[PDB]
Amino acid sequence: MDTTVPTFSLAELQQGLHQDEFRRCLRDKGLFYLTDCGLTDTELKSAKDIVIDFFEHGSEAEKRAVTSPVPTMRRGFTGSMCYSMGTADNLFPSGDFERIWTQYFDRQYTASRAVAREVLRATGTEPDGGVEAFLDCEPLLRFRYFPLRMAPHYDLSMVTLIQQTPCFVSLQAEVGGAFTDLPYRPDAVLVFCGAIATLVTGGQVKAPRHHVAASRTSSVFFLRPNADFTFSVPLARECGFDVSLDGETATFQDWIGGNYVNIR
Amino acid sequence: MDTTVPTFSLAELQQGLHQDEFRRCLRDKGLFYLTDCGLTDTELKSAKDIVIDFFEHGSEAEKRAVTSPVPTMRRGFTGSMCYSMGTADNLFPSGDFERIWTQYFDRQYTASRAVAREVLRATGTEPDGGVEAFLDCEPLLRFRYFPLRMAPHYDLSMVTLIQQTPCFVSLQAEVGGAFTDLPYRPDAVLVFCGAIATLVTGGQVKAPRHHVAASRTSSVFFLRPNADFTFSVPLARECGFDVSLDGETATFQDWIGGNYVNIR
Amino acid sequence: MDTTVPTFSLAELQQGLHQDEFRRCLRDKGLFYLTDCGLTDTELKSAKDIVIDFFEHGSEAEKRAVTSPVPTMRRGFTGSMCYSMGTADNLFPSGDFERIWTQYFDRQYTASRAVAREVLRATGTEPDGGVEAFLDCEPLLRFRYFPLRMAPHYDLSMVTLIQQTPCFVSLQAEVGGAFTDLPYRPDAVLVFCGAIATLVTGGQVKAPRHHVAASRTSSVFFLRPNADFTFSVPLARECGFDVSLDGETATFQDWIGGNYVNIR
Ligand SMILES: O=C(O)CCC(=O)C(=O)O
Ligand SMILES: O=C(O)CCC(=O)C(=O)O
Ligand SMILES: O=C(O)CCC(=O)C(=O)O
Ligand SMILES: [Fe+2]
Ligand SMILES: [Fe+2]
Ligand SMILES: [Fe+2]
Repeated sequence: MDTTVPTFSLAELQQGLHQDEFRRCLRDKGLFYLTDCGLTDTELKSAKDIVIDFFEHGSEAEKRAVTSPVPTMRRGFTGSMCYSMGTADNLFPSGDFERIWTQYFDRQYTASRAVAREVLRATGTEPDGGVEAFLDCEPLLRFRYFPLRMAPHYDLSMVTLIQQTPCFVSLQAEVGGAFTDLPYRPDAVLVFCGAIATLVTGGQVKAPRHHVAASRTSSVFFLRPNADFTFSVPLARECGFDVSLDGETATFQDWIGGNYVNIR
Repeated sequence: MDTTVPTFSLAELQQGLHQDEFRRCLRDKGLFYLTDCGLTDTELKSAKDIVIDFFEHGSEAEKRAVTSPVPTMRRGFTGSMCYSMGTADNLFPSGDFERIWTQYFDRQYTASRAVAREVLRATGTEPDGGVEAFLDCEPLLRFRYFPLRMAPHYDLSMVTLIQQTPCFVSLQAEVGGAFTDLPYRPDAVLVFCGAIATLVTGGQVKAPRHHVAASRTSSVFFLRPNADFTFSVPLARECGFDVSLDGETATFQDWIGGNYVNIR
Repeated sequence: MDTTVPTFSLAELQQGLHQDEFRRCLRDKGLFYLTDCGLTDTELKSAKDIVIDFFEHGSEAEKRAVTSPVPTMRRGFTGSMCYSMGTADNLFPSGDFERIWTQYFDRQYTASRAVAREVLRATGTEPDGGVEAFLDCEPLLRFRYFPLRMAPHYDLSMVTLIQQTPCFVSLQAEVGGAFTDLPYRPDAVLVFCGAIATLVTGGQVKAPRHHVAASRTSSVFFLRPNADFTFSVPLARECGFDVSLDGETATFQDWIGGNYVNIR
């Protein structure tokens, strides 16, 4: 096996091309760069700049108004600074910021659902309840500015898309038993498959561990299922999930609990 | 905004005074000193002395008899030594200790419920099931002797009351984006608002992060809701809670799980 | 009390001998060596050698085929290397490996159930649903090669059996308020009582904290209850469990969640 992190064109995957290669990548590596997905440096610029500006020039009063009463980093500002958002209940410092970041979020959300749809297609997977219900989920977008820097872990998402700005290559993932560099690619977004991909496809997809080594920024978009996403308990045990679930079927909520857990 | 940790007289809050100031403090800071609440250095002395004595002169056999089979630090002795207790199922080394600490616990419990009642009043909050059912809960008292010393975090309680004995100021909380000193006050108790206050009031109360920096002792009283405390799922998502709960309403148990989690 | 880690012969415990001593050990220490249980250095050799061989000579392709898509360390290979297995859904590199490790697992499983049966007998405990249903559970076997090395914690199992290969004594447990050495014993297996023993017997059994200090190998076998193991909520609170469970009875799943948690 070649320990290279492959790259796939989204348009090409949708054309039905490179299926075997794609399947093999999902199974043995669980990560790849994605091109032609509506996400490039061009998008990352407007959002990065305006939020970076906010981090450096926003008054203490402005940041307060966009900070949640509970420091969960789910929405708004968080003091490595962070800015998070989802499909709703967002906190935006200004109209300009809102317009830019709402557009940026939608683009990120569309590419994530699209690539995930391909992950389901390539593995011939039909989630309980159907593909669409599964993909119209609970994504979370976290933009972080970093002026190890993050312990090893795998993501519990379906897929996680990451856009970075270069410094030194900080992001690293395990490939072929070794931590491999995952540098910026102004033309592509980095896709990490998470535990839910592994679970929903019956173990056809690997969820690789990764970490941040020790300025940079990272835009991390988690495509997370709904609390009611349902799956087979026996099948989960067949691919490595050490579940303590009574019964034949269970929901994401039964497994993870009442609060989203993004990494592990 | 003034980054000063304000002080409120409980008797005064009950008189209906300083309401706007109080509301503003809860919202922007989530912490304050509380005076006139039946808790002073005078109470802290008897309990501190007798437990300190126990920590320094209790035989290994005496400490065993007051140590739980599972080291959960929920009740009894724990080897920074600790002594914990609740409304029942307590472990007391002697009759004198019991009389002193039972009285100390009741005083702490009464002040916590009282201040919490005011927090609910100021925010015009009526918990599902009523105020009284909500306040007659599952508090936990932990006394620790310390011969960072405790990582940053916020409390998942409704409110947490802390009485300390000075050394250097170890306790610190984030106020205005900066960790501020929270020194002893023989005349007052320090009140931290926890995540449940934020949740029950619909985001009207902030749960500030805090930590212990690097001898001292601290008496920490967590006022925690019952497993059945119920709340609106949509409203929880509106103020920052990244919940994975199916449905419109949920209980504390659905959210946190089957074991109390005090900090996060 | 003598802070010595006692040793019990399984055959002797089954004969009904040393009952008071046994009861006292469970209550005040929660740990002991177990002899005459079908587990000696002789068994540990075949399994150790063949797996050690695999760790040092298995190709990257061979290790991949025995590695789970999700890095949960529940089954198969994990890069301190580890090899895990349970009653089913196992990943074996070869027929020889399978035959050796299946036999090794069954031996470990039989001794664990046997000693646990004695723990239940000595404390006059009858688990809800009966002894047999309780013991036919969800064990997990983890073999680790180590070329503090492991933070302090107690196990959430019923009992945990450990077989080691000496180096320096790395394994240590708290006995009498002090961390005591727990060296290899080619003739005996080390038994740690876990939280479930404490819970099911109503607090008659202690779950001691332990840790690994800073090459060696350890074969750790967790005897874990089923998701549906049921217990009394009031009784759990009586012996130290800080539960947030509504109702009179609860299952292991209600308490721990949808994913097995082995230590705490
Ligand atoms: O900052 C990065 O590049 C990675 C972040 C990451 O893995 C996460 O947030 O899970
Ligand atoms: O020791 C202190 O002063 C604070 C303790 C604390 O924050 C806690 O126990 O959550
Ligand atoms: O490696 C050892 O000897 C102990 C391991 C242990 O306590 C565990 O896996 O819980
Ligand atoms: Fe990640
Ligand atoms: Fe705290
Ligand atoms: Fe352990």
